[PDB]
Amino acid sequence: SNAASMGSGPIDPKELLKGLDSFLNRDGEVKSVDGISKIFSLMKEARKMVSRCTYLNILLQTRSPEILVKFIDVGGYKLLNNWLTYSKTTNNIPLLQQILLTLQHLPLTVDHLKQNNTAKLVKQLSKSSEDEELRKLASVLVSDWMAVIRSQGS
Repeated sequence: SNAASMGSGPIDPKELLKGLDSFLNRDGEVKSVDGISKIFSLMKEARKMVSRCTYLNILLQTRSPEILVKFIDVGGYKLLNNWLTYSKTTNNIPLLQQILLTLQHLPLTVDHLKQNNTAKLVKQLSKSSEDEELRKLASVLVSDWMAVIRSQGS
């Protein structure tokens, strides 16, 4: 879509999150494909932990696959991968686990796993996450991804 600067005074991060409702359906999931483009651009700047957790949920409740592929296209996958290793340093159980659920929720391919080492990062979590649910979730994601990586290699 077209873009322009449209500079203005600062906007509340509450108001930025509130502005995402405009992209949802009555049923609660993102219905506009370009809406996710803006959701992702704001996710880059989601400095607050609660804000990140909220963004993860918005993607998770978005069962619609057309939205999820576009989230990956804009590089949302790359951002989830960044959030994963970033949250590992703070050992934030709910953030970490919810990030992993978002990875499993979107359609994945071996290329994304190898290029950003994501599979190697979650491997550490499968053994080092203190919370039993988190290490369980991470272990499922590892085993699932190993099936994909072993299906196409060289």
